[PDB]
Amino acid sequence: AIERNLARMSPLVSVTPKKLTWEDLRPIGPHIYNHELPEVPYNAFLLMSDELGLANMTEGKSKKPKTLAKECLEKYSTLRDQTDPILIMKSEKANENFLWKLWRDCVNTISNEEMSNELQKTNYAKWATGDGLTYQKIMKEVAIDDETMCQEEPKIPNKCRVAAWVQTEMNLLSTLTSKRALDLPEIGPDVAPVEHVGSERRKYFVNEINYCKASTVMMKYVLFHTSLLNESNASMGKYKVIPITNRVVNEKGESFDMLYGLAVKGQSHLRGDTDVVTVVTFEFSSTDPRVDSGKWPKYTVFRIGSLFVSGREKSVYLYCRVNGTNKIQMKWGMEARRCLLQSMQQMEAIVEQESSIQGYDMTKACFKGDRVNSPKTFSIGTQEGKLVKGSFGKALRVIFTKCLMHYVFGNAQLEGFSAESRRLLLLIQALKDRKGPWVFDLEGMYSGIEECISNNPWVIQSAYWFNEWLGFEKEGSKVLESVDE
Amino acid sequence: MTLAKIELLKQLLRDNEAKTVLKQTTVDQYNIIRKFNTSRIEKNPSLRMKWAMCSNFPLALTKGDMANRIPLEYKGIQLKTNAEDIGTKGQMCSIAAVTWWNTYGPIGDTEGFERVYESFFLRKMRLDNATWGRITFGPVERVRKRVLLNPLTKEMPPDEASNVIMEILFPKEAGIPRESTWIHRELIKEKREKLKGTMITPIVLAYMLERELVARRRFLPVAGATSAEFIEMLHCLQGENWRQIYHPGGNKLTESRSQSMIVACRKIIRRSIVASNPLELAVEIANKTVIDTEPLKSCLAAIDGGDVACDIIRAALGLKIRQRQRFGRLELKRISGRGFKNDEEILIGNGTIQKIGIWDGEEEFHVRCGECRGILKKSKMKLEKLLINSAKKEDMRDLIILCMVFSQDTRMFQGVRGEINFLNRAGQLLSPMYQLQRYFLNRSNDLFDQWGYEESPKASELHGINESMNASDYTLKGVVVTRNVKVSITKNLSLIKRTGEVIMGANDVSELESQAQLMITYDTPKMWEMGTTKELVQNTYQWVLKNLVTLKAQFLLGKEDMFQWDAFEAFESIIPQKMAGQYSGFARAVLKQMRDQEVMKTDQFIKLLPFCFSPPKLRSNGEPYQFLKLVLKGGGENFIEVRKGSPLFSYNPQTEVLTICGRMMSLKGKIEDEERNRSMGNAVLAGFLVSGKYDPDLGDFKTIEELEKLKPGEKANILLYQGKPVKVVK
Amino acid sequence: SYSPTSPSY
Amino acid sequence: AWMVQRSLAQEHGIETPKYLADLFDYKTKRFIEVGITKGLADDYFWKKKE
Amino acid sequence: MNINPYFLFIDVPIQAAISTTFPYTGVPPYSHGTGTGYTIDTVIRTHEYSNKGKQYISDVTGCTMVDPTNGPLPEDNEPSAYAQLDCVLEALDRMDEEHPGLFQAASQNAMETLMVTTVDKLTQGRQTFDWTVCRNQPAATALNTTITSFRLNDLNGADKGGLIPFCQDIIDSLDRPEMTFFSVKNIKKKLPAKNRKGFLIKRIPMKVKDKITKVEYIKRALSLNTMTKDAERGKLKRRAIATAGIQIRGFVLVVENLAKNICENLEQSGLPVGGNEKKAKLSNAVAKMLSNCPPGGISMTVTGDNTKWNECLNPRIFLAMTERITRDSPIWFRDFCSIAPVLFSNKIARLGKGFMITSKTKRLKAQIPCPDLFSIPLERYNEETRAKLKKLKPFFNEEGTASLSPGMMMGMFNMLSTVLGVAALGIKNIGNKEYLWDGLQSSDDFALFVNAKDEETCMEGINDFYRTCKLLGINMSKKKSYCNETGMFEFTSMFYRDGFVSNFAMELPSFGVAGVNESADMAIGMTIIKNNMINNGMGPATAQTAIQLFIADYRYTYKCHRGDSKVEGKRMKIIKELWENTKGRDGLLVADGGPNIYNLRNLHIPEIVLKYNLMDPEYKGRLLHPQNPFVGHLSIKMDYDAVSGTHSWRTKRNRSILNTDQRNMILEEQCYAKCCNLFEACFNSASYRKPVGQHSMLEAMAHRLRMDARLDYESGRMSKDDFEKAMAHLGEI
RNA sequence: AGUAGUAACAAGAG
RNA sequence: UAUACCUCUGCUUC
Repeated sequence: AIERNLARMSPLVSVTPKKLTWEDLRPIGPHIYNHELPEVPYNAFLLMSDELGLANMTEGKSKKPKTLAKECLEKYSTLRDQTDPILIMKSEKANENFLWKLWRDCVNTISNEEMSNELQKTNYAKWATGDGLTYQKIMKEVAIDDETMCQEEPKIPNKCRVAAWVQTEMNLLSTLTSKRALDLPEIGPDVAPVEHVGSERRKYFVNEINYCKASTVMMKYVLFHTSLLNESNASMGKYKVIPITNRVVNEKGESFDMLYGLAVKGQSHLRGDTDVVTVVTFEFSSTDPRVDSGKWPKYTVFRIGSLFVSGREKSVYLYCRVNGTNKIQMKWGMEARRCLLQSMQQMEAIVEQESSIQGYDMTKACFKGDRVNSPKTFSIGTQEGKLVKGSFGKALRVIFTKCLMHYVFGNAQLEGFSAESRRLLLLIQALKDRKGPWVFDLEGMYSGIEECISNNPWVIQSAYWFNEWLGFEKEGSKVLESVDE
Repeated sequence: MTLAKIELLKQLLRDNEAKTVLKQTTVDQYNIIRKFNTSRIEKNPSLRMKWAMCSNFPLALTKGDMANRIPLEYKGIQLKTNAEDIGTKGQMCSIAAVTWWNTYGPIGDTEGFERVYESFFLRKMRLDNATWGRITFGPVERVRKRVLLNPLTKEMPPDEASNVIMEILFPKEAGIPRESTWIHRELIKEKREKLKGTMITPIVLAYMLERELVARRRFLPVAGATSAEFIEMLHCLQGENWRQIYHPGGNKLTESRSQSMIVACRKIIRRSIVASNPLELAVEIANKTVIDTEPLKSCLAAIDGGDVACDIIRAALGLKIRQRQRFGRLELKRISGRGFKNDEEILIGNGTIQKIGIWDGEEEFHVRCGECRGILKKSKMKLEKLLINSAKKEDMRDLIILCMVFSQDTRMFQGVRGEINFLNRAGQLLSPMYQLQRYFLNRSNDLFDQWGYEESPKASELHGINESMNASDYTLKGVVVTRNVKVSITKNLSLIKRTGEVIMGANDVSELESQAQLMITYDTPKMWEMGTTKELVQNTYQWVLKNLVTLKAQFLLGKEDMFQWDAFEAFESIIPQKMAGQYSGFARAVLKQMRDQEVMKTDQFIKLLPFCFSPPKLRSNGEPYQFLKLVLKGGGENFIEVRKGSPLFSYNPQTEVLTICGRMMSLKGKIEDEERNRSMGNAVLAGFLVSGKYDPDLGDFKTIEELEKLKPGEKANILLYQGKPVKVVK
Repeated sequence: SYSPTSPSY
Repeated sequence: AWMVQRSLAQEHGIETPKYLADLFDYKTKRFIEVGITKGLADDYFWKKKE
Repeated sequence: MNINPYFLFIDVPIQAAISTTFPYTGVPPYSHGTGTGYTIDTVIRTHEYSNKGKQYISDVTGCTMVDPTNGPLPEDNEPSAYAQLDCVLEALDRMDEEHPGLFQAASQNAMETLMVTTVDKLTQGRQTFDWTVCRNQPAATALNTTITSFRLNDLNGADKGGLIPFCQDIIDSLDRPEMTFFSVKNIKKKLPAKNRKGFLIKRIPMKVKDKITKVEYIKRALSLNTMTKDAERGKLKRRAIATAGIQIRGFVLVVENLAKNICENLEQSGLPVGGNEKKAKLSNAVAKMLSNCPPGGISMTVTGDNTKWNECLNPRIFLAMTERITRDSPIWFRDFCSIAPVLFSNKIARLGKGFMITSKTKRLKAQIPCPDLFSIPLERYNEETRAKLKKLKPFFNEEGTASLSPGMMMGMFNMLSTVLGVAALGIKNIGNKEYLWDGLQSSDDFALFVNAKDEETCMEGINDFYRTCKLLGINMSKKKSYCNETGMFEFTSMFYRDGFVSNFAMELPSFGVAGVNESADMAIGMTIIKNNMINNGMGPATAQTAIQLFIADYRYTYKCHRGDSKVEGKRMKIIKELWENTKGRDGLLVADGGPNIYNLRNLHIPEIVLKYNLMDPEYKGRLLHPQNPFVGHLSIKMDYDAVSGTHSWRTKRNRSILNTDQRNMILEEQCYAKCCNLFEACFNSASYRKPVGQHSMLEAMAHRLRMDARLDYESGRMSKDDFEKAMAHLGEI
């Protein structure tokens, strides 16, 4: 019966297989290069590279968050006392007065002598929190009669083009500093040689990440979400002011308590997991928004003084924005230290594979080099159209940054892109290994990938990185094509 | 307490709801109404716990006097609230209530705690009393096998374990007595005495008992050690690229040494065979081999287990050699007679052809099965005599059955009914003889009837027995129940006796390379030599790359100086001995092409140089054996392709990167300039060169059978790797 | 004791 | 019935019968097994003794 | 210098660094609001793939049924549900001729299991559609409401205990003309109070008998609830998943147990193979297909994936599969296994909440239930929903449900559908052409290997597999699937490349805090590290980091920072006292602000066992107080090793039920609980072992307490006073 | 506003 | 209408 059915079945039913060649791999997402579209805006919850933390030398032990922000503003009082608003840039649908009144209410509330960090439920706080904006539920019998009521057409994400602030975020978040931010607790004593190898490996692996920028940005997200979730359940009906805290240690070993800004908690009677609590962020910065205005259409910027940053004077700005989070995303923020393991495992695999080849701990060799071997070098990025060799440390941080950006911009566009693009990745590896790969409906692969490139910065920049990487592989394929033959 | 139960029963029966519940609901349905509740399944407990910990009173409390000893507040901190919980109907409390109870709560009775949770405490002493060894970096093959996770007190099935737990904790509610009670009466007596005075809840004891009785067997990547007290430390023992020598504390089993002892001796022999003077390597290694803590000398001396491989080493070191076989449950020892296995097809009783290895020649053994003992005399498919002793019925029955099956009698083969090709519980086909063992142990009525009977011995000390293991005048044919209860070794590892005969064959050990039970160790330089295929493949090629400077230089000078190096003997122990010379003669000839002619390929030189150790073997013509792939022992993966890359060996000429069993190596800076457009046909077949490119007139891609039969100076087409036609001449 | 470095710091 | 049989045997301190008995005398501390035969009583007696 | 993380793939290949392509540190997408649009999508699409078959109205239910089986074959690559019975039977015959004895043995093993299986088995079904209240409920409650309802219609199969009589009552309850069932309603009653006015009104609930007609009951018995799937990774758009009723559970259990017993012995099925064993199957299956055709034999591996897997496979095929698989078994078991497909063949789909219409002018909103779905002009819905509602009409029912004869739901016949996929792999050749295919199957994800002399033949061998699957109702994804030369492939997010690489990102979410409790989560967190070191390739440094990061997430979640550290909190204020009071500070657990003593070597050891010798006698006595109030009445998916101490607590019950009409179930619960708690005091083994008995629950307690009273008197525990009092109480009972 | 993204929250209920 | 600047609720399904 099988063979008798296959005889009478139409020839049109087939897989239409075609062997994959490199010119069949057209760059993914043709619309991201089109200038007719608007460039993708910064949409993270907090600032990352542009942040500016007000330092404060302390004993190095926990204090109350209000008292910390008070003593930080005590040190840098020139900015705290600035009640004169110098507005630089303004979000389309924002209210200069309300926002600045809010900032002053936060500053003064935190600066006061009393315990509570609660904020008065004002008319400007009710706008920035979005009070009463929920719609009223009514009976089905009424809505059926009311002919003005209709099913809303759904909001579809906008089609954004490539923006260079992502590239610069990546470039800067991956670089080293002099400030360690991680809060890694203690462990048991080492006994077995494996534990002494691991402990010795951590000195190279961990401090490579700890000293870089992305480590402090991550710890900022974690500790903030940790307290932002606590207020969201403890003080539900109460509007509260929460500081953007993070303790830091410099290379000399002195505990600096950093304050990157102040945030307003909304009304948080969060029943379902996806229920939203709107949060309003007031964050310090050194970046002039007029430089990259396409980056900040969601932000409202003031100018509230100046500081001696790197010896010279630098203008301090206040980036104000109405934002939002939910129970889920606050939890995933508390579980965001795991961005270490995903990048530390990936590179310890390369250290263990290299130790297999040469039969001794190749950690120091990979990072620094040694008597026998040179340091491990990777293709790290481009520079005026040619490759650049970065060290093992940099390749470690680049993955750690990529793992942090997977969270900070984590949504359905990322999942759909990563998954469907990973297929087109594997095919390229088969072409690199010359395993004669065949495809059945390549337009289906592209249609499945390209629908996920809308308005996620990390997706749009990864699609650009993917096409630059795909371009450089095509120049290497000119080596293998004429081998032997 | 009985009065309190009946009083609570009367007060409960006042409620017309409870009374109807108690009268209408069955004892079966108890299992339903117990799980009835308003509780919902938490789909995101990671989130819900972080949320619940930010609230005031997330925890629930049991209603009792101990709950009331917690105060409502403590120094301003709200410990608990008046509002009850829905499920418990006790006061809800905060996480601070726990910390208060641990600090200022009532000090309870913890006597018996160490005996209740003994199972866990035995892990602590197995780590505390242990001693660690060396950490070594280098490849490891990991074989994914079902293994026991934690060591047990006495292994049982769940049904058997539950009844034992039931007899310990709730004897009045055990129900029907089982045979397990009589078997494990001392384990019950022990656990009953140990767990008497404790105040901990029975349901906890039943959980801890079920942990140390029922087995947790799960698949895991393992190498070397497979014992439960090693598996529990598996995370620290090994990785994909590193090893850690570990010696756990406490006592270890005798059977566990027997398992590793065999694999150790076999692995010693498999290596020393290829190198001349095998006895020298076998003694050099075996002296410095260790099984966990004991050396191999001590284990072979103290344990009376062994097998073919085991004895051969016992001779090479010293002291006696025990020729003992194990047929499932029957344990034998060789008195006299050396039989020989021969594969034949026997048409067994049920009506099916079966390939079985028959043991020719006469043999005599000292037999023992559990408690019953005896002496066995057999020949080629015949039970000549079977002088056994009187013992328990199941031991006397199974000894006679196992002697009937081990003797390979035709009365046994022609006594099968139905089917006997059943798999085990996991789904693996058992071997011909063990299948008959599993069958006739259960269904013996076909064997006893087809056997036949005869007169019993009329000597006073001798007696006969019938089918039901009782004394009888008509005994089984050949069965009798009686009342009474130097060597040297060759260069090539065969044991000779004073009269010239040979009793142990070097070519008589099993090729099956299984995993050991304890930590196998080689306290020597060059451990890798006693390694798995890929371990030796990867190490060998690393020793090549490490000395590629001098080996490539000396290949232009020293003709056959390199082909034999210390390192390549280990690589040869991988190769099937029936192809070692064929590969060597081919690899040497292809290498000699690149030497004497002006066509070098360093990636190929590295690939074939290890295959050239074993003395070569050419064809009758003088030309070597041509090959597509050079297969190796174990697994279909392990082979080195000549033209293409392969799971073990491939080369990426774009990056000049060599892949050796996954690991990456760089050849950049060690390649000649003319290797850009240098086709591979000039190092694929020995005595062949590329003239032009694929000519359709020559025809199809000619196979090895054609290529070897082609005459010298004759063109032909060859396909290197998929999509690379080449035109080659001899 | 490890102090990472780079050609941009 | 088994809970009764085991509770009696365990409390009195004796072995539990492997089959289910019919009665139990408290004064004798002995389990009892009743049998209702048709023909001879001696036939049904020694068969139970097996 | 512009950094590019994709340039890592120049140096390290994609499989070697596959962990970096999975964004599992980020957030998974959740659903919002109704899933009616996604459910209607599935209804339209399921009929879209079978609309050229046979339409006919079911005289039993009154629904519009569609039948593709034995219909016209497709002439295009659009998903086809038009399977051919003969081709399925031949594929099963080929499977039987190569695996003989399995078909009848699996049926006997399942049949022997069924006879032993009891009714309580159904309580472990998680969420179940309760036909009495038309809501998703716990399985235990849904089962109980059905048994109490069955008792009102004189169907006491559950009283016998076995599953067979209960399943007999289910098919018999279909014939009932009117199915009665309980429904609770409230009553005011003046209870005496000391409240100025001497009384208080407490609304005591009472049960009421309520009836449903034969047809409306059969529809509910055939109905399946729906909802959107939350946290589905690696996908942009969301989709809907279903939930079944209590009737069909017993029949599916058997069919899946039957299909499991088949799948266990098949070598080309990855189900229910543990993820660790799946490599042992795959790597060896690859090793075979490698060394099989040396002479220019191009072995190709196809990374497969099926589209519309559930929406094309028809119950009518699964019914033919049971009839073939149960050839040797008796007639009663053949009728038993046939029921589950028959119900799925005539099933009904519920459409969730509905749609919410609003007016931005007035700031109002309202949900339109599925019954009222069409009580409104279609222009007032949005454009896409307007198109869906028009296509839904022919399959729409008056009471607001969708008829759905063809297709399956997401996760129903996983085993039995794997069998059909293996049956496709069993053909291996068509027309004796120069190739041979083999592979591994697991629901919608398959891995096909194809060996042949030239690749032109391989692609025709794949095409022969494609055209064969079409005849079975199996549709290969031309878009997602791709082919390459053997050596590397992908299968259920497991990446082979001359060996399966480690994919650490997949297991990364599990490293966080689990959410059971302080005691359990500690054990769980260290065990996850231990396991991932072994299986998922985590080195000692990254594992020692995970030891730190877990304690960090553990201490912030449970607010139990070091006692010497000066972090403030309600618990921390008591922890700092406990730190000053206790002498053996290293004996304190982390939950009590103690130090983390864990490392690589002692991951497998519980924390309470490690630090036991370091504790103070008063601390271990309070921490492990036998009768402490925090641990509840315990009763005996991965399990862990931990000690039952004060940190092994349970959280409060969800209190939302208090201000809704389901308050009744609280008194319903506690009424059972009081009986079970007393039954457990009478029978201590009830917590451990399942009690058996068709007799009354009270009788067991009465006899047991009578023996306890008689033995306690004659042994010498109770006096004549307590014995005569006990016999006087029991005499009344 | 904003979160967010094919449908919701921006409190609900008595 | 009122009690209700009150009360209950934060995964509890209609």
